[PDB]
Amino acid sequence: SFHKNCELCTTAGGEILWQDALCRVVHVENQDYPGFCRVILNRHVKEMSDLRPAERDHLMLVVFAVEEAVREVMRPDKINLASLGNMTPHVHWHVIPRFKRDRHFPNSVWGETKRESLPQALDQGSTTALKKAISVRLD
Amino acid sequence: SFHKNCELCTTAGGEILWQDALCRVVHVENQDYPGFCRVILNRHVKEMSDLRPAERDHLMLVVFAVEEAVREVMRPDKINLASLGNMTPHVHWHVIPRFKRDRHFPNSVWGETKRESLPQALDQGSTTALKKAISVRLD
Ligand SMILES: [Cl-]
Ligand SMILES: [Cl-]
Ligand SMILES: [Zn+2]
Ligand SMILES: [Zn+2]
Repeated sequence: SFHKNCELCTTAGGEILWQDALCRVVHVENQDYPGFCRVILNRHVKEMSDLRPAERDHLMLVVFAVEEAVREVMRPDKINLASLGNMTPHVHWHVIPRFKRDRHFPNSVWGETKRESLPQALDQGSTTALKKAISVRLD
Repeated sequence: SFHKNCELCTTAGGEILWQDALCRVVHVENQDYPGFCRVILNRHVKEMSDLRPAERDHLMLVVFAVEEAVREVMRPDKINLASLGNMTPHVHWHVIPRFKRDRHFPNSVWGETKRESLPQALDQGSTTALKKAISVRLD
């Protein structure tokens, strides 16, 4: 339910862009990846296959709506999606806009750094646009 | 449709465990990660959101079946799920069984190694057990 020592039970995880009963979407303020968002399950569950099929589905619909919003607002070269949870075993999806000359490309963002990069952190305008784009698709 | 220079248009990608029209499930032979499976879309498509919602849904069903089968056969500490495609932009999902004693834990498998880990490659019984577990769920 709620583990008092799990950061995703105890913290928002970033600026909340959208939420419902099942989950929340946040902009993670990552200096190397503006527009990096996470879909975080509200309750503490370890694996996607711990969820009932209907919950799995609802969660994945939010993830794909967030992919679409990030594509539209950020216009990235590639989208990466991942649910890892090795350090924090509480279901959460990274939705990451990648660019050919970003810090790590074509490595994953968890891999070796490839180049210097200096992407402009999101402005209120972009953050707003992300919120609108997610809302359009989910509300 | 078919990109002649794309590894996932021109190779099985591993030993095939299950397939239908839309996709195939393979066991990736990775000496550090027995039970690493991949769900590869059969045609060339760059992003998940480039798929029709009926196709996204079905692919994700296959992914979640493979997750459940890997958990049953491998009894991992954690599952990692990921669609990256930075090096090969053809939709495919990594379904990775992780263990506390694996090479990278709690890093992602793309990160720095933390320990020695020389695991036993899967026997015919385990690979066959994966095929059966996947098939029972999808057929
Ligand atoms: Cl993670
Ligand atoms: Cl990849
Ligand atoms: Zn938690
Ligand atoms: Zn291809």
